[PDB]
Amino acid sequence: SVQIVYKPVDLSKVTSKCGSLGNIHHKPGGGQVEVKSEKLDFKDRVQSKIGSLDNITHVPGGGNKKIETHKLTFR
Amino acid sequence: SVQIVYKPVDLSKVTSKCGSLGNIHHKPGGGQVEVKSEKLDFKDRVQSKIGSLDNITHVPGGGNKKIETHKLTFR
Amino acid sequence: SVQIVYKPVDLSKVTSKCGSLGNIHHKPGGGQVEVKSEKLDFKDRVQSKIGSLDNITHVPGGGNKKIETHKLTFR
Amino acid sequence: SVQIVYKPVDLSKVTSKCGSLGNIHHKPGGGQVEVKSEKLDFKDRVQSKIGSLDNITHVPGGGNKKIETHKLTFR
Amino acid sequence: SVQIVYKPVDLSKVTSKCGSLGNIHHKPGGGQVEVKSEKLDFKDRVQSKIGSLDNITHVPGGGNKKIETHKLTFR
Amino acid sequence: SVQIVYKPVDLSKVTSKCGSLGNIHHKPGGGQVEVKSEKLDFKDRVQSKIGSLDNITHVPGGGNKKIETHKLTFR
Repeated sequence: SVQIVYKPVDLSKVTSKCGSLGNIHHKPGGGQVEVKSEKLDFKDRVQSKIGSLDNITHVPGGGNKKIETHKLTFR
Repeated sequence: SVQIVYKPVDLSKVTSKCGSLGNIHHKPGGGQVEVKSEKLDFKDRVQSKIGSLDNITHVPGGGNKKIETHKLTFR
Repeated sequence: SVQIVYKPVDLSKVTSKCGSLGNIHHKPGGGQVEVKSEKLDFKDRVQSKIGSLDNITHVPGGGNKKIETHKLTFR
Repeated sequence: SVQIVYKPVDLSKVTSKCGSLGNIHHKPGGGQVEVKSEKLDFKDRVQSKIGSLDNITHVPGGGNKKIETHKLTFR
Repeated sequence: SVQIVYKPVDLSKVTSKCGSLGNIHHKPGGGQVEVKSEKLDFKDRVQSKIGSLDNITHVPGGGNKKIETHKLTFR
Repeated sequence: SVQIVYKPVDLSKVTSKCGSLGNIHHKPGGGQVEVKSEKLDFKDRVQSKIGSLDNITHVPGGGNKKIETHKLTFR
């Protein structure tokens, strides 16, 4: 009754060729952060961040992604 | 009754060729952040960020994506 | 009645070729963070971060991802 | 009686090849400078400098010198 | 009677090849400078400098010298 | 009677190949400088310097010298 064949071929080349990658300078600190508080009420759960947080300097010499989903579903 | 054949071919080349990538300078700090508060009420859950947060300097020498979804569904 | 064949081929090459990657400088500290508090009430669970947290300098000479999901489902 | 012959040949190649030159920074006399004085006497020539003076940032992308003196003398 | 022959050949190659040159930083006289004075006497020439002076940041991408003196003399 | 022949050959190669040169930092006279004075007498020439002076940051990507003196003399 039925026959299925799933022959995807891939020969893809995601690629880069950088000569020279230099001299980044990220400076997310320095500033002053004053916070005062009086007579607060918190009747449910609370989160605070204060200061320099979660800062990033990401420098992949490469940095190349490739995603490739195959899916095949049958009833 | 039925026959299916799924022969996608791919020979794609996503590509780059940078000579020289330099001299970035990101400076999201420095500023002053004063915050005062009096007589607040919070009857549900609360989040605060204050200061320099979540700042990014991303510098892929490459930085090339390729997505390729195949899907195949049958009843 | 039924026959299935799942012959995905992959010859993909995600790739990079960086010459020289230098001279990053990330500086998320330095700043002053004053915090005062008086007469607070917290009727549920609370989280605080204060200062320099969770800061990152990530420098993969490579930094190349490849994801490849195959799935196959049958009723 | 005489011959003289002066056939210097030169095929020299002074050369450079910088990729990326930057984020240079120079901050002379950030500081505060008081000078106070009472009851001075001067019976001769006076020179004063005060503050930031005569400061230099020189950044030749090249900066390549070649000097080549020829001389030839007879009595 | 005489011959002289002066056939210097030069095929020298002074050379450089820097990838990336940067995040240089120079901060002369960050500090605070008081000078106080009472009841001075000077019977001759006076020179003063005070503060940040004569400071230098030199950054030749090249900076390659070649000197080559030829001389030839006769009596 | 005479011959002289002066056939110096040169094929020298002074050379460099730096990848990445950076995050150099120079902080002369961070400190605080008081000078106080009372009841001085000077019967001759005076020179003073005070503060940050004459400071240098030299960063040649190259910095390659070649000197080559030829001389040839006759009586």
